[PDB]
Amino acid sequence: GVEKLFSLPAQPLWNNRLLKLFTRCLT
Amino acid sequence: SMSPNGNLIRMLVLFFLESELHEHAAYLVDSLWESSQELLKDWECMTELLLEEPVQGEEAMSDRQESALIELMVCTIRQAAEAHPPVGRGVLTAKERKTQIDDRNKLTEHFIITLPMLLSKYSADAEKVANLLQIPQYFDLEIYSTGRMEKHLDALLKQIKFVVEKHVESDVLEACSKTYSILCSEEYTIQNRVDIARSQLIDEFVDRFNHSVEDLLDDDDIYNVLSTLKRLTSFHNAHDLTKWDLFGNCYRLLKTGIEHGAMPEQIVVQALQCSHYSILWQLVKITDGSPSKEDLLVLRKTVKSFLAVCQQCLSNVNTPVKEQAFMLLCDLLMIFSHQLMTGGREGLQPLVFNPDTGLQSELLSFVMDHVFIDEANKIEALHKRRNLLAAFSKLIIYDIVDMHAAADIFKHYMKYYNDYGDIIKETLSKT
Repeated sequence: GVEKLFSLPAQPLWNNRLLKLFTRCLT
Repeated sequence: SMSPNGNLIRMLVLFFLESELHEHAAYLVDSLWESSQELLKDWECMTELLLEEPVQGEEAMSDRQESALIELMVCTIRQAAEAHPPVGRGVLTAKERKTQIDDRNKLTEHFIITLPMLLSKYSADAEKVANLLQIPQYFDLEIYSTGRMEKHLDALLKQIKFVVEKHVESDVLEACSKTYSILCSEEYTIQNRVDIARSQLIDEFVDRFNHSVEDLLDDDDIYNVLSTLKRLTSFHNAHDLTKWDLFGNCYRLLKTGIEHGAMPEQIVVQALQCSHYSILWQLVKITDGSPSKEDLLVLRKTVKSFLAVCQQCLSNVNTPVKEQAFMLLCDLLMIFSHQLMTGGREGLQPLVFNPDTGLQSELLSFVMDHVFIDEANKIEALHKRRNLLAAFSKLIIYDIVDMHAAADIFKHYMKYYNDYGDIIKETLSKT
């Protein structure tokens, strides 16, 4: 639910290397 | 043809259709997987139904019945390779672990040959292709070289290129882009052969896109620029197209769609989307390497230019352009925040972009007109609005925008009956 929304960017990144940029700013 | 189960499977498709659990395809396969495992793995039978004639005396399959078989087929491929129930029905033993290996070999060796045939017969069907392209992920890509079956790899890449050039659906292009990334898995053997095939496909569309923009500077000239760019955008999402100069024509498409407003909404959405991936891809090379200070500045200039374009697009007349430009701003401000330097990456001080209060006001103002307002489309739009609010809520929690105005405003709009209640309660708590 909201956990998936607050963990992933608004525009979905298909490549994991790109998605790491948004995830490294979390936790 | 060969397999007798042709009657059993042709009626499993029927039992799935006529019972209307349309969104339980992966659930239906998991249900009858403990008892009917051997029937559901007869992919030879399934390919025969789709590819072979039904022989005189028998009645052919309908278009929908053929789409249901593919959907059921790919679920069987998933259940066999992954060896666990799908999402919704959440360790292996010794025999189960061995069977998983043989099942991967059987499904790979069968579909290395038959997948390009399936794609070829049903190339003009967007729904079917998007399902057929979900199979290579479960392949054991060593067999392409162990069995010396590179002859069939080219047939697959030839059919993938065929699907791309005659389809503009966003879901189909998504499946193609993800498949080419799997075939470039960098594992070992086939990494080289796929690259040449990938660069051929990109080159043939970078030209058909650049030369198509020069004609737009007409109703048919519009469709030429849109179709050629939408394909590049989906591929630029998953593949580093930085060696090509795609930002050049993407900026020019925006710098004259803002100055004049003559640009159509859909072309702006793709041009904005394409440029977002280019910047993100340029940032990955700067982050992983040991770059020079010039590199940070040329990327600093490129990011600053795009952020300005996104702010101007907030005042576009078309709502989709307004919607698209908002999500990219929330993502970039989060990627290019003070968290970007975290992790010993202090050599990224210039790339950090903090939003001024003038932009923070425009973002909050966008939430006021498109999130807080007064059956398949209202549930479609409800998720559309919840994604926008969650994107802004991220900026508040991580101290990227000032929270005191946004916090008070969210407390005043909590009259939306759980529409945003779970989202709002979470953002208010984290303060």
